[PDB]
Amino acid sequence: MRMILRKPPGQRTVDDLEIIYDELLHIKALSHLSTTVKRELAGVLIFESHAKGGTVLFNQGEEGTSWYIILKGSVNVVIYGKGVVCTLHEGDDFGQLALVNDAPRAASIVLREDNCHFLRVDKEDFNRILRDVEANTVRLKEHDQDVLVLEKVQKYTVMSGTPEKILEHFLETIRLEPSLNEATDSVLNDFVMMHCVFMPNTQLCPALVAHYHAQPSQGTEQERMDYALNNKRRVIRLVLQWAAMYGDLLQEDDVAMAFLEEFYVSVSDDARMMAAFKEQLPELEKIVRQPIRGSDEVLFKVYCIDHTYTTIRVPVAASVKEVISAVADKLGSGEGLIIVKMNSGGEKVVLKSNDVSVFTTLTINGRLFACPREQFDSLTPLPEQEGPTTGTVGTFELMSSKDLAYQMTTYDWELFNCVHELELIYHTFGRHNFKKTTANLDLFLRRFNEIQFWVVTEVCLCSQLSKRVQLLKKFIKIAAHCKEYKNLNSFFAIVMGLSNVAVSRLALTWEKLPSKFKKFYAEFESLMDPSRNHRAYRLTAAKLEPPLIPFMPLLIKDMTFTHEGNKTFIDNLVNFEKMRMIANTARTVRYYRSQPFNHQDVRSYVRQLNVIDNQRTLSQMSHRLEP
Amino acid sequence: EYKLVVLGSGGVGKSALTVQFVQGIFVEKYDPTIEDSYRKQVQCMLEILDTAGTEQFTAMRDLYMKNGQGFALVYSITAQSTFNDLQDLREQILRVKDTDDVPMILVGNKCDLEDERVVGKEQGQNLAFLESSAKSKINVNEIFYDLVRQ
Ligand SMILES: CO[C@@H]1[C@@H]2OP(=O)(O)OC[C@H]2O[C@H]1n1c(Sc2ccc(Cl)cc2)nc2c(N)ncnc21
Repeated sequence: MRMILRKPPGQRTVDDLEIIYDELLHIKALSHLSTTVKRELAGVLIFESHAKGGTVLFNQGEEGTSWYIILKGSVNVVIYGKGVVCTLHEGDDFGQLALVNDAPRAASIVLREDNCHFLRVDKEDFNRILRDVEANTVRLKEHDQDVLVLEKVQKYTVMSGTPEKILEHFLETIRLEPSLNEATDSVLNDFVMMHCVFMPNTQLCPALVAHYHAQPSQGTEQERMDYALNNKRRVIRLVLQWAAMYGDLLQEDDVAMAFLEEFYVSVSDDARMMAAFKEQLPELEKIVRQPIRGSDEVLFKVYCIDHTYTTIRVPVAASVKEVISAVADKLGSGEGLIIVKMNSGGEKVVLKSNDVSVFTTLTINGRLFACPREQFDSLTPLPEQEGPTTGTVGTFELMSSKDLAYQMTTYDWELFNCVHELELIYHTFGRHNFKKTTANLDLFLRRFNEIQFWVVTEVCLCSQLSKRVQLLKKFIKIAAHCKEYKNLNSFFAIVMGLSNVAVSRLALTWEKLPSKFKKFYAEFESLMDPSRNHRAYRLTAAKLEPPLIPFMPLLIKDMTFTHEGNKTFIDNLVNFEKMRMIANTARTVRYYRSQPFNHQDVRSYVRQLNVIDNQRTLSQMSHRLEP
Repeated sequence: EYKLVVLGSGGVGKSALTVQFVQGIFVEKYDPTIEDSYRKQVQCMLEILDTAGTEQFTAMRDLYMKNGQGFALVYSITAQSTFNDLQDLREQILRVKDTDDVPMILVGNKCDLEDERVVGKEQGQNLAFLESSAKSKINVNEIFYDLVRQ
């Protein structure tokens, strides 16, 4: 029987195959498979025996060659830095992960007892028979606790797991071959971007250090030195991708910078000693409007009820608690101050001590107030908040539509490029959870409202009907040119400004507008159609090549619904499926900025807009222009 | 074809209600980037236009108001200020659509938690009215049924 199972595939008789098959019906690891598969396996399953407990079947890090089933005995699953993580018994199978995913062995398999019998299937036989029909799920357990779940979405991809195991997995599967550079970086990207949600630097950096110094427990002296070297290479690779994601943002993280400092010394000491890391060492050496940083200091005015103010000097990433403290220090307080945002329209929001970097979350004409709670309802807006009372047509009317749109797009791109990919993550998951600023994203998102209200402001301040018709024509022209430059954001901002109740009201102005521009606008407004998840916009943006600025409000909506619609944790494990979805949305922004984009007076106007954002005032102004 | 709009202040449960109606949290992953993300068949097709995440963009709600046919005014029973904010949104609908009457439903979300209630049932009926919960599946479907009738 076992002699039969020792015979090579092309040497077994018909009766041999017939008798092997009969026994395969008793093996539980095969029972879910079809007769067709079982008959094929009958001519392929090799019998294997080992005498001594403690014999190593294969090492962690080795290339996978075989799938195993246990007939007699037991084995231990051994991972470096953890030891025996799991034990497998009679009936259990293993070694499928390396074969399916074309990855190194995620663990070592060591015999637990004497005299163990196995059934084995080699690589090319496994691929043509088992790979396509094996199973949809692989659950990895450590100390009888769920630790990693891999599924078919073809390879097994990470669906869920513990932060430590997810890190371990992405460390192990890094490919160092130069021709696989972009594939390696692409695979790591989800973890490198999303780790701040489930494994902050406080946990990641010590885990990285530990992984770097983790020596192998199995194999010959040469096998061990070769593994440790490649282990170190992969850690460096992950560190480089990790550092690249942050860029200048590392300066906001003392733990991350301290880690890099000591990591660079460790690598360079190992480089000298082992004559290695010749390519990776200089890369690591390099690392060791402008974007606003959290550590930057702002002079900010916080107003009293009587409209006097204090100027505080605090970091951009300061909490409300820190703001209160800075105000109290100047006024000499112990009267229980609270921080409250106020609109030009007078509506007020009380901020929690918890909130971070609130300065840039204000409305266009918003102001920040410090007062005791009993003053909340008596607060009233400042004159400065109520916007201009005379138009600026006499200035920008003298400027070309093309020149205005171009200067707008140039400025927009400066604001858009200042936005770090991680600010999107912090904004979605909650600013206070990271203690980081989103100032750059905050200011770029506000710009949408600024352009929108600029249109409404100028139209509602233009008293002459003939000149007002000229304004509508000009705004449609500026919008058209914005779409040409692939600045979809500012395009929709102008169109929505034209859609505003205070502007659409002006029947006498719209009626007197040439039908050429009347149809032009109707075509613009139809691109705003919210039907089929903004299908009209979606397709428009998809056709365009990658130097473009997207419709930002929709991006923020996509991000919001990805967060609220999906659980971050499932059964105390990180839902990496969700993490992948958030990262895909952020990478879309990376795609839009993957290519560069190609008159001081026109520049000055566009970058210094004065706007009314009080909708009531705009309606009142519109109602007396055309009763 | 029907287009329904969800309105209300931040932290009210708008997105939770929308997802819970179209598909469902946990049971299935939610992709908000595909054609049928906010569409559900009930015998007619509905599209939910939710202002969740885009509250700071006033032009977004205005666009949804113009295209909307039914409206859901949602507030939290745990938040005092959120019921107050509904008066403006109510009048804004009649302003953007430029109509006298509009088919709408008033919704008091988060009704599952009573130990944090600061807004009693009292105030709702005076201004149809439902006390719903997204996370507890109370009256989720009912909200969007009223609007198709109206
Ligand atoms: C699917 O088989 C797994 C691994 O596949 P592999 O080819 O990476 O080689 C080591 C094998 O040990 C098995 N293994 C096991 S045991 C096992 C778990 C699930 C299945 Cl379907 C089969 C066996 N636990 C592991 C763990 N916590 N970490 C890493 N590997 C574990």
